[PDB]
Amino acid sequence: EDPPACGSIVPRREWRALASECRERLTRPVRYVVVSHTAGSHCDTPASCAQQAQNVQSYHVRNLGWCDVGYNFLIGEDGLVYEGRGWNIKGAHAGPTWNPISIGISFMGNYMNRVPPPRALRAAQNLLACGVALGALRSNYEVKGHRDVQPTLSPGDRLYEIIQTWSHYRA
Amino acid sequence: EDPPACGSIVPRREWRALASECRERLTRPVRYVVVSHTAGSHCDTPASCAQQAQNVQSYHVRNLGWCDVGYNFLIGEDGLVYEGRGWNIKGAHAGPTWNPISIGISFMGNYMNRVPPPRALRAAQNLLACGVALGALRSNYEVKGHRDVQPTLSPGDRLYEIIQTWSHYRA
Amino acid sequence: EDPPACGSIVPRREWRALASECRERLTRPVRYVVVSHTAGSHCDTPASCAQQAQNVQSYHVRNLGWCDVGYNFLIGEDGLVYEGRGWNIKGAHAGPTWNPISIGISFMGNYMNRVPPPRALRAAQNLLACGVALGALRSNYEVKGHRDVQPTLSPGDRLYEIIQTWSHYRA
Amino acid sequence: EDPPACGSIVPRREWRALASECRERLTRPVRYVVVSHTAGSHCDTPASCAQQAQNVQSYHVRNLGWCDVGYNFLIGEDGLVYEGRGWNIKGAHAGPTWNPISIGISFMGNYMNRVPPPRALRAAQNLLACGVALGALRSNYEVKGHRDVQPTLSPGDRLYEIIQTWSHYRA
Ligand SMILES: OC[C@H]1O[C@H](O[C@H]2O[C@H](CO)[C@@H](O)[C@H](O)[C@H]2O)[C@H](O)[C@@H](O)[C@@H]1O
Ligand SMILES: OC[C@H]1O[C@H](O[C@H]2O[C@H](CO)[C@@H](O)[C@H](O)[C@H]2O)[C@H](O)[C@@H](O)[C@@H]1O
Repeated sequence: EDPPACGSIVPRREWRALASECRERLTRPVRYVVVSHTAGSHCDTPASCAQQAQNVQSYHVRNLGWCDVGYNFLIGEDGLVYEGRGWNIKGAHAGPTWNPISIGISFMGNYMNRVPPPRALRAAQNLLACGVALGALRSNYEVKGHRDVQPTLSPGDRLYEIIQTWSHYRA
Repeated sequence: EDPPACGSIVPRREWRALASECRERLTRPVRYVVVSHTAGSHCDTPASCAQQAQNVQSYHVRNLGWCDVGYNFLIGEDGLVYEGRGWNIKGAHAGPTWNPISIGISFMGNYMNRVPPPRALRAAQNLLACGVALGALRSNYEVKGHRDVQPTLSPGDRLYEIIQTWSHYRA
Repeated sequence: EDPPACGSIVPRREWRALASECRERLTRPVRYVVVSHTAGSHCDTPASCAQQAQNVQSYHVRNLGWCDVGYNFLIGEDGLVYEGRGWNIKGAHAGPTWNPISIGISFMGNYMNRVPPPRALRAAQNLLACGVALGALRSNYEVKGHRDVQPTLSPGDRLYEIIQTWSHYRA
Repeated sequence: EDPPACGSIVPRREWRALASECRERLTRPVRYVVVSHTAGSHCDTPASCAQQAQNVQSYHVRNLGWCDVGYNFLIGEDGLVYEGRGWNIKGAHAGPTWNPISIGISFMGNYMNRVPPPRALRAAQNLLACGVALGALRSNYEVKGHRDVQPTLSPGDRLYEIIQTWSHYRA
C-alpha cells in the first residue's frame, strides 16, 4: 500500500547484533526524536561501521548490563543507517521522561569539534522521513538535542548547531 | 573522640542557589557513589567556583526544568565542596536505576586530559569520610564512575583513572 | 563460586511434590521476574501451605498435563518460599514470549482484595535477593506484574499495588 | 529492610515485643555462635510462635528484670527466625565469659526427647549466612553448643546431636 519507500537501513542481522532482551514497546505515532552522539570513534566504511555498531552495543549490554544497545538507530559517516531497537521497542537514551515518548537516533562519533559528512546528515534526515511514511513518527515530529533534555555535551558542539537549524527542531 | 567531625561544605546560601523544589527522599545509609564531571569549565577561587555552581544549577533547573541542580554535591578545584541537593534528597545523575540508591558528586570542569589538583581530590574524599561519619553513606560503600553506569565519557579518562585507585571503587 | 548468602526455601521432597518431568533450561542469568497469584485458597501454617503447594502442582500436572507446576517458586502466607521448578528450569506462567526469559514466583491465594502478610512479602524479596547472590538473577533484574505481560488481573489489584513500590519494578 | 540477603527475619514490631533497654554494644565481628533451647513450650505456626516469643521476653523483662529478651535471635518450628537483641546489642545467654564475644540463637522448645523440624534447622543456618553477609559474624565463625560453654542440659540431647553435624561446629 503506497510502498513507504524509505528502507535503506542495515538490519541487526547484517551488522551482527547480539540478540535483544528488551521487550517494552513504544506507542506509535511517536512525537519526539532526540539526537545524540556516541562520543566514541567515528567510522567511514560499511565495514568499519559494522564493527563500531557492534562495539557501542557491546559497551551497552556487557558493561552496563542493558537489554540491548540503548538507541533506536545509529547513523554512520558511511552514509548508512543502522538498526538498533527500531521503530517499536522503547530505547534507553534520555531518561524516564523522554524514553517512553521518543525515538533516539545517534551519530557514531565525537562531534564536539567536527561536522558529520553530508551523506551522514542525509541518511539522518532521510531516516526521519521514513519515520513519517511508516507512521512511526508524527507527520509533525519534534527534533531535540540530547543536551536539551540531559546534562550532557551530546550531540557535540558543531552537530548541535546543525540540528537547531532543522525545521522540526523545537527549543 | 568520635562526633560528626565532618568536612566543610559550602552551604547553598553562600553560593546563592535558587530554591530547591525537590521532594524525593533517599533512604540512608546509602551504598553507592557515582563520580561525575560537569564537562564544563573549571574554577580556582571560592569566588569563581560559587559562580560555576550557579551556571550548572540554572542550566539544570530552567533549561531542563528540574527541581534543583542534579548533583548532591559539587567539588571545586578551589578545594571546597559545594552543596548540591545534599545527603537526603534523591538526585538526578545516573538514570532511574542508580539515582535512588546512590549519591552524586561532580567535579566542576572537564577532565579528559586534565587531572584535578590534590585539593579537589582531598575535598572529595573528606566528603565521603564525612558521609560515613554521619550515617549518610554505608560504611562499606562503593564508588563507581559515571561511565560505569551509563553511556558517557564522564568523569573524564584521567579522573576515572584516579577513582579506580580508591578503595570503595568496585566493578 | 559466588554465593554471598541465600535464603531458606522448602524443598520439593518436603512438600511432597511429584517428580518433575521438565527438561528445558532457562539461560542464565535471568533479567525478568513476573509476580502473579494462584487465585486459589490461602494458608498460614507450614502444614497447610505444603498441602496447598501440592494442589496447585497437581492441577497443573494431572489436569493441564504440564511437566510440572507452572511457577518457579511458590510463596506462602506462612512466610516460607516453596520450591517449584526452581532457578534452572523454564516454567509455563505468562505466555511464550515471556516464559523463556523470566522467573515466575506466585503468591498462594487470590489477592484481589486481601493483602499478603508482611512475612510473605519478605519471603519473596529475600528470594529475589538470593537469586542475585546465586547469580541466577542479574543485579539488574526487573520485577513485572503478570498483568503487565498478558491480559489478566493475576497479581491481584492490591498485591499489584504493593509490588509497584518495590525497588526493581518496571513499567 | 535489615541490609542485603537476610533470610527473612521477623521484626520486634511484628511479634509485639516490648521496648529493649539494653545499651551494651557487641564488638563486631563476632566469632562464636551459641546454640541453646528455651526449654519452654514449642510452636509450629507463626501465630503461635509470636505469642511464644512474647512469653520468653516478658519472663526475662518483667520477672527476671533484664533489659530485654536474653537471646539475639529465637527460632520457631514454624520455620521463622525471630528478632530479639539482634546483631548489635550484646546478649544474655551464656554467662560473662561468653556473652560479650558470641551471638546467641535459641530454639523455642525443649529438645531432649524431641527433634526440631528441618525448616527450623534450615532457618538457623540461613540466619548465620546473613550474619556473614552483614559483617556481624566472621566468615570463619565457630558454633558451640550451650553445654560446651556452661554446665547446662540445653540445647537438649536431640538438638545437640544435630549441631555436631554442622560444619562450623568446633570442639
Ligand atoms: O484472576 C487471577 C488469575 O488471572 C489469570 O487467570 C485468569 O485469567 C486468565 C487469562 O489471563 C484465564 O485464562 C484464567 O482462566 C483466569 O482464571 C492468571 O493466569 C492466573 O494465574 C491468576 O490466578
Ligand atoms: O536442659 C536444658 C536447660 O539446661 C539448663 O537448665 C536446666 O539445668 C539447670 C541447671 O544447669 C536447671 O537449673 C534448670 O531448671 C534445668 O531446666 C540451662 O540453664 C537451660 O538454659 C537449658 O535450657
